[PDB]
Amino acid sequence: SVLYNSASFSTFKCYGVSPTKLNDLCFTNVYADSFVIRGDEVRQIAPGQT
Amino acid sequence: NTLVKQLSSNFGAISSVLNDILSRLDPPEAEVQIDRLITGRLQSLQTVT
Repeated sequence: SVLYNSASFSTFKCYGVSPTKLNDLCFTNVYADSFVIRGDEVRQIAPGQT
Repeated sequence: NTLVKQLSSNFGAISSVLNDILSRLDPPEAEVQIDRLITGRLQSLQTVT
């Protein structure tokens, strides 16, 4: 919930899960990724689409 | 003969050839077409009774 208001993110697309429900279930081995990309291909980085 | 002839219907897809759909469009969309053909052919098989 703290990651929802402090930084107004341009895009927030929670795939395969409901964004609000992430608080009440225990996952396994969370992985984080980071890089820099142009503004147009942010929609391009999505599952399935080329 | 009717069961054999049933293998040439779309059942609601863009075509009725698996190779055509596979080679004409990407998987993440062709999955629904393959689902439609598979459901139709399962019904055709279950209609054994």
